[PDB]
Amino acid sequence: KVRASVKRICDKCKVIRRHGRVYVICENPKHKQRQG
Amino acid sequence: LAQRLEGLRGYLDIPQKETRLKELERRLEDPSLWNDPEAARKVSQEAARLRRTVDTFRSLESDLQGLLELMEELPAEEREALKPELEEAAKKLDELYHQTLLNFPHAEKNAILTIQPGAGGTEACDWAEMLLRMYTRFAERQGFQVEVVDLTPGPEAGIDYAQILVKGENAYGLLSPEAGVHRLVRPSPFDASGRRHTSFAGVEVIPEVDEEVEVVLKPEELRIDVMRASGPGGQGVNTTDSAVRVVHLPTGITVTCQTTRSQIKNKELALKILKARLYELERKKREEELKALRGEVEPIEWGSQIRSYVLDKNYVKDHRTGLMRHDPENVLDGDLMDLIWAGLEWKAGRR
Amino acid sequence: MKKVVAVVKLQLPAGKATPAPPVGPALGQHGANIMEFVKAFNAATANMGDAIVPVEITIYADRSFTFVTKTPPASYLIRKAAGLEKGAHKPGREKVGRITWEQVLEIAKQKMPDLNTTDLEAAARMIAGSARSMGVEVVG
RNA sequence: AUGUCGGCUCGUCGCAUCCUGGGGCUGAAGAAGGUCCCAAGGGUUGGGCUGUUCGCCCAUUAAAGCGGCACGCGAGCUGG
RNA sequence: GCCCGGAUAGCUCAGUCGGUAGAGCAGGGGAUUGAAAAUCCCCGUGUCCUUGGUUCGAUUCCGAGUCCGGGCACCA
Ligand SMILES: [Mg+2]
Ligand SMILES: [Mg+2]
Ligand SMILES: [Mg+2]
Ligand SMILES: [Mg+2]
Ligand SMILES: [Mg+2]
Ligand SMILES: [Mg+2]
Ligand SMILES: [Mg+2]
Ligand SMILES: [Mg+2]
Ligand SMILES: [Mg+2]
Ligand SMILES: [Mg+2]
Ligand SMILES: [Mg+2]
Ligand SMILES: [Mg+2]
Ligand SMILES: [Mg+2]
Ligand SMILES: [Mg+2]
Ligand SMILES: [Mg+2]
Ligand SMILES: [Mg+2]
Ligand SMILES: [Mg+2]
Ligand SMILES: [Mg+2]
Ligand SMILES: [Mg+2]
Ligand SMILES: [Zn+2]
Repeated sequence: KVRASVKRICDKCKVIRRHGRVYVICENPKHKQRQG
Repeated sequence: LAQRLEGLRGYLDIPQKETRLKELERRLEDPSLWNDPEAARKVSQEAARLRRTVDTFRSLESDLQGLLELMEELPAEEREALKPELEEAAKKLDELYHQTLLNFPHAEKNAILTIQPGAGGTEACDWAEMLLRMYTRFAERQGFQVEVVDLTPGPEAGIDYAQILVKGENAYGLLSPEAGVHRLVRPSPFDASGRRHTSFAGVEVIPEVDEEVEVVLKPEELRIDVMRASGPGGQGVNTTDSAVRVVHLPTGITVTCQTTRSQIKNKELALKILKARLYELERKKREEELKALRGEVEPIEWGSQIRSYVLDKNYVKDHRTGLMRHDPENVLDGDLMDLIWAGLEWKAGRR
Repeated sequence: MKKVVAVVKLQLPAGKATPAPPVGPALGQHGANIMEFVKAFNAATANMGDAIVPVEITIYADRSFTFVTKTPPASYLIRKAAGLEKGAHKPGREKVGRITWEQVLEIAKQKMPDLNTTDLEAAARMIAGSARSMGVEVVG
């Protein structure tokens, strides 16, 4: 969810960068990552 | 043993329960929660293996004179084709029968018999010593490393205590039914007029298990507060958190310490105590467990025996099962493999 | 490997067959007869032999089926070919038993009607490999 | 000569949030929870024991938060 | 934590300038006894705690270490 190292966990997960913040979106919500 | 093994296994019972397995098995009733599936086939194999049992029986029954032709014809092959399926058979005959008995928790461990002389004072102290030589020789010739723990040679005769290790496999599972009271009737070699008196004894048996001693406590396992100590000290005692307090959350046991002026050395002494008092609750439960492994019986007085031994009427009546041999002398020297199986059969019966 | 409609392949032994463990629910779950199969099966097993016939059965609403029989797994013909009970646990190094460049060819003949490679060297190959598949080196 | 613990009185600031307001996950059915995020506006009880801070306990509560202020506050008090 | 004193047979303990090793007890084999005790002959086993060093050699003389025994840890 929220952390320092936001990486990938699928073959299905984009490294979206919105609002200076590096988020991470995947099909399954368990992979919804943000950085903080 | 060999001819009888069958019956007492659910010989006719199991072969009816067997299809009860597959019974509810088929028809996948919304196979949700996983449960019988596990003990589904494993319990099944048991079944049709009573045939492998009647095949190694038939192959070993059709073997009674399965050499009447080998008593008339020695060289051939039409007589050496079922044999490589007959040597292996006399093997499973024993297997599927003693692998149905020893079928319980931890038996393959090295055992630890203990002999304490019941009533009869000195007689019992001797009868005890005899019961010692017994299992010893037995386990000895039985291919078992026997290590002598204790031997307290009592007052006038015999012993008062004895404890020995039984190094081997299923040693416990074997010398397990022995655990219990053993009576002895014969004229007292000690009594004056060689009169006839009865002797009693206690023989406990347990598996070797614990070898190490670890008692480390994770930080989260506890809690540590710190406050201003109570006592002498002027400005000091007043403005310092020298007083510690370790609390072990699980047990709830807590320890406090203001021994020295150092919050630090006080945590130290603190835990030092905490540990000490934790092993005490660790050994208090470390034995209320292993002691409930002795049994729930044996008052070691009269009428508690589970197999008596007589010598002026040569026999040995096992009260537990009912069995009664006529060779006390042989039993007391090794002969046990007979009553050990039976002893189990009786027991394992209820599990 | 033809058409598909709730099919369910599975291997079976000699005449022995019906125990729920191997089969039983194996086809009874997809609604079918353990009856019209327990015997219907031993109608062709008793005829060809008594080993292990890979029979894949298809199913329809009429609890119907089309149990197509094939040659025993190339893993069987290779075993007895050297007298081995089990496989070998960890292959690639321990050759519990072994087979010859010919003994392999024999079997190849026995399964060539199932494969898709007429040639007898082509077939024998995907067999000689079946050795490295269970620790049974090829003699050659 | 910069009066030292706790209590009382008076507070105020922080957020690393105990309630209450929002929100993402969940091994979230629902009601309940768990974990992380946002968010101090306002709230955060009465007692038994001990000089106690700290704790334990009784009876509750939405919750009975953790700190900084010369471990705030003795030219404001107490003085166990 | 500091500073003293320890560890030697199965238990409790001596011992030497550096070569050696002991006592009482328990324990084993015998003897009286009807049978035990007591008593009476015969007995033996030890790295002298660990690990370094000095010496030609260390139980022994020094460094260190572990466990146990004492004594102190005070002014605020
Ligand atoms: Mg006694
Ligand atoms: Mg004792
Ligand atoms: Mg003072
Ligand atoms: Mg201070
Ligand atoms: Mg002034
Ligand atoms: Mg926040
Ligand atoms: Mg809910
Ligand atoms: Mg009050
Ligand atoms: Mg009071
Ligand atoms: Mg405050
Ligand atoms: Mg103050
Ligand atoms: Mg005063
Ligand atoms: Mg006063
Ligand atoms: Mg000593
Ligand atoms: Mg000498
Ligand atoms: Mg002496
Ligand atoms: Mg003697
Ligand atoms: Mg004697
Ligand atoms: Mg000696
Ligand atoms: Zn992903």
